[PDB]
Order: sequence, then C-alpha cells, then structure tokens
Amino acid sequence: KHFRETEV
Amino acid sequence: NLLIEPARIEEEELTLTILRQTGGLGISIAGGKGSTPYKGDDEGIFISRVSEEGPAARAGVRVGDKLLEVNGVALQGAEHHEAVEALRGAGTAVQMRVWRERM
Repeated sequence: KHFRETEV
Repeated sequence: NLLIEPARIEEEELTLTILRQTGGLGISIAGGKGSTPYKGDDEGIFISRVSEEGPAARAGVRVGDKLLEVNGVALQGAEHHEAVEALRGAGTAVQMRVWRERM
C-alpha cells in the first residue's frame, strides 16, 4: 500500500 | 488572594472556511482508507501541507488537522480519491470541519 498525498 | 492559574485548551474541533483561489485551496491532504496512515493506525484524512499565505493559511488551517467534513459531508471511511473529489467539487467557500490535537 502507499502513502497517498494530493495537492488541492 | 492567590494568583490565577491559566486555562489550557487540550484539543478542539473547529470549522474553517477556505475561499478557493485560482490555484486551489492551498493544502495537500494525505490518508484514506486502505492507504498508509498519516498518523498511527488512523486511516483518516489529514492536512499534510499548508501553503504559506495561501487561502487555507488565511482561513486558519494547520498541518496535522484531521479533516472530518467538507461542506457538511463526513469523510469517515473515505478512500483518498473520494476526499480529493469532495474537495475539488466543494465550490467557492469550502467549510472544513477539522479535529485539532496540537494547540
């Protein structure tokens, strides 16, 4: 699984 | 009479209203069901970055805030992409209910 990070 | 002992706020839930700018909301979010937790075992959505002098910073959002609701829709149990979609679609004023443990 991954660490999920998104700019919004 | 004896000196007053100051109170200490230990934690809070608060609602911050971000006014979306052309560039976005001025934050990154991290977390989501099934993903590597941002904190401990908590698979929730957290504010992982706050753009300095961006809309979120001006609205009082802080890194580490746990994002509980976006315009009244709860994010409990959401996958990462669901939280991203809620935020992108939240319109001009985005009411962010957050849980803040660090004062």
